[PDB]
Amino acid sequence: MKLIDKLPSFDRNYIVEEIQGAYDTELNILKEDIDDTFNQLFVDTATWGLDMWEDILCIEKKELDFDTRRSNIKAKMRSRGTSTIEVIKSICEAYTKSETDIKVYSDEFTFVLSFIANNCDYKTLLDCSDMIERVKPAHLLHYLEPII
Amino acid sequence: MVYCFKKVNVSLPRTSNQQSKKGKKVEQKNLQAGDLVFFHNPVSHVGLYIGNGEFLHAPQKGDVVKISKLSSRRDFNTARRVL
Amino acid sequence: STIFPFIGVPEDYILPKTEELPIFREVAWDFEKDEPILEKGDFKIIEKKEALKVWIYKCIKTNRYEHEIYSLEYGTELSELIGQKYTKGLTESEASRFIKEALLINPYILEVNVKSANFNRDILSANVKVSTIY
Amino acid sequence: MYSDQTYEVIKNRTLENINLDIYKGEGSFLNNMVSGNNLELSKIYLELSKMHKMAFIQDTYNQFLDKRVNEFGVYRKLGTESNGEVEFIGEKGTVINNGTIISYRDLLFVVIKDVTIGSEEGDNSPVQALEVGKKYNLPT
Amino acid sequence: MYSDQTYEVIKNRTLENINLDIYKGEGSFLNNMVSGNNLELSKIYLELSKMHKMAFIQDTYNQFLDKRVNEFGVYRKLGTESNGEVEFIGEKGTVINNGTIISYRDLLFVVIKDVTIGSEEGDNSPVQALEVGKKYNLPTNCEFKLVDNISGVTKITNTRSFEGGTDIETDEELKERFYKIQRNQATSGNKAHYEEWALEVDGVYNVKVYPRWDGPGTVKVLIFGKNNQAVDTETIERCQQHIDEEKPIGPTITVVTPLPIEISISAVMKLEDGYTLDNVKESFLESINTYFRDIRGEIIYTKVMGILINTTGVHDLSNLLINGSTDNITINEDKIPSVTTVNFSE
Amino acid sequence: KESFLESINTYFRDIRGEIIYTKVMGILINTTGVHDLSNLLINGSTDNITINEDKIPSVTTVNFSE
Repeated sequence: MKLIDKLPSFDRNYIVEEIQGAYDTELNILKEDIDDTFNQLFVDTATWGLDMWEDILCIEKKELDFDTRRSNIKAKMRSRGTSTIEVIKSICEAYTKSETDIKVYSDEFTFVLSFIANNCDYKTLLDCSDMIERVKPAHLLHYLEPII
Repeated sequence: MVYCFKKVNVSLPRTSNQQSKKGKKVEQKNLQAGDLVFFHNPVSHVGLYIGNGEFLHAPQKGDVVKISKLSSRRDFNTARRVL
Repeated sequence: STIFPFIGVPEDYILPKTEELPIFREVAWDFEKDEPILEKGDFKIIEKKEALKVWIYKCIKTNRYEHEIYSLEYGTELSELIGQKYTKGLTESEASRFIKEALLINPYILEVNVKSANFNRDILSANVKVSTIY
Repeated sequence: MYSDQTYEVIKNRTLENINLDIYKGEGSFLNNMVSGNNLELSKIYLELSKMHKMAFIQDTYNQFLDKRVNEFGVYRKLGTESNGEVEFIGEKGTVINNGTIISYRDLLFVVIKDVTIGSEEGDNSPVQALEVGKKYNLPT
Repeated sequence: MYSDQTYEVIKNRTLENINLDIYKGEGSFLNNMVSGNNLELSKIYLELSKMHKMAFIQDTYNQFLDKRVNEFGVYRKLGTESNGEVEFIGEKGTVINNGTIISYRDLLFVVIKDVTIGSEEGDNSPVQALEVGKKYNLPTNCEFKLVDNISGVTKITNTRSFEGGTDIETDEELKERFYKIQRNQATSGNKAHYEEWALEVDGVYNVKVYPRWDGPGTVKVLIFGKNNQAVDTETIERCQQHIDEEKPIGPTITVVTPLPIEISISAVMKLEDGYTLDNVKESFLESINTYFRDIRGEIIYTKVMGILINTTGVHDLSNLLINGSTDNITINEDKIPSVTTVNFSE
Repeated sequence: KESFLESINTYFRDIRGEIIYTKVMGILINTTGVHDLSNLLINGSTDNITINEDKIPSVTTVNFSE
């Protein structure tokens, strides 16, 4: 009903109509596939292209949910480079999906993260805590303070 | 100064004699912080002018990097700016 | 070992023998209902002048610059004459020129003549003679 | 090469691939059937060319650039409206409450603090721009 | 999805989508036309696959690795210039100005010092290559020709080989380095940073880091010598000063050394073709040291048997004795096993 | 058991000639989860098993006792 409009008006017989409709459907499928492939480029949108980031970030693990893999990718790509108070707190925000406030006690050499764990699983929070442990300074002490 | 200006993406000739041939000419009264000062006709050592009549350089073998007063160098020849 | 001092490769300098045009063949068409014709559960292929009739019919029926798929030389301009946009003599001359120039692009067609032309009521009639290699 | 791939080249190659005895030329049945979707493929090749350009970070336009930087965590900085102080001169006792809007040229500003003309605390009250921008930094 | 759509599948789908009484099959009008179109149709899917592969720099040197590593901060290296010194033989009183240019065949070099022949400073002046590349790593005793003629000079040569010339960093090395850096987790002050700062130092082959060993603000650095041996006091001192230079301001670093355990190992083994007892011994040494650093508790006879048997070059083992017995040897606190002797019989 | 069957299947694929007992206990100890092992017996004995021509060993019964 779209490809047939490119032909002269004597081509309106049913044979030509069927032949052109087949290629109409084929072109629709191809455009949908191209759009899906483009969507697969970005981290947030990608579902079946998620694994191909693992080859570039050396994640080398299996997970069942797409969201968890996306979050690990975001963590690996955030924790690189600088490791300061605000950026670490923002990484913890990204994991816990809520705002996090870090209170530091220089005399006690201990920092505490205060945040919201309404939508954050305790096991996910523990994974975030372990990653923060391996990014945080060794001498400093960490405590998790989820405020539901 | 090769190292210092490479740290700010400024490539300079390895030898100070050629370094004299780079950049706009600078006068002694128009000397500002960051300028390069050359004194003897052979530039055995070039200084980095930091203003206030002082400049940083490596004097020679047996000496160490320190801050020198410009007036104590009667042999001033020319100056260049590359920043 | 030996250098080749010409542009390209020895393969590009082999010239295929020039021969007569291959026999003109085309899918059969039904003018009364404007449909291709099926025979024994497949398309029916005709030869020589019948195929030329199909091609001429299709060429005359289309407009020159309307469709993107075609080049600037395919089709006719007979739609510009509808409604008496020109005087009768100018319309006759232009119709003859349009038909000749439209049909002559086919290498299988040698010459075209538009001979008789009569205005009766709102109808314009003409006779066209086409000479081919067959 | 995507630029080299054009409607004419695609059509010519497709016609050459087909192994039929019939005549293949402009105005033929087979040519008419094949043409129409090759033009669409030539259309598609240009979008395919543009996709890899809009994928990267160096040239990501506006929205996809925002998505990529938000992946990196960097957020675009929005402006902050200007702050200033004006004086009100008139009859003693006139009361100018908060939320009152003053205007210079076509720019609009809001009075922050309640101020009374001729009062002891003064006739000067804070002024805040209603919209962000460097154009609101009015001179004296 | 692009891989899912293949030539045969799309051809069949197109053929089935036509609901007409005509015939579809080998040597048919519709079949031939459909196949001729579907070839060009599937070309696009193949190109889409290749495009996706290039985008995520999987293989075959896709030109997008440079932009991705620029995204990730990695930079290629153009190499460093070769450096050296040459001797000026000529008339006394002739001065060679700083910046005088000379050449070695196609290569070219510049003089770095104002040198005068016959002087009390000698006739030697440092010389640096104008361009990067390992080709400028000159050998010794080379004759240098001056591009610009200066009177008083006769011969210019170097007493020893030029060094330092290096080529631009090739792309494979760039990819490998990017992969290794991505495997590493380098963050401000973390345990991995302590490990890295410790391994940079000589005399340290293994690093273990103990946070908050003496309460908050205390880091215990456990370093190991070659073959998991004790680290000497001077080496401990240099490691301590290096970490102190690289430790954050406020923490306190304490370093201790392990104490060895002497173990006698002996076995009868059969070697595969093309290997010798020395190779087996050295590979066993490395593997047993690796097993030593990770172990806690007691050394295990059967783990040792497995590690020895997995060693490349050993087709069989028999008569394996750890300290003259086939029993587990308990490792106590502040004690680490240390290989002492390797008695192997073929 | 599953990891050991996988490893021993790969081994039996790659081994020419007679079977090797020490490789067997090596591939058994490397199998994840094995802290120690003793009394490893193949077909009622610890000896090497010779494989005749046109013959490929297959795992039939695995009796593991903790």
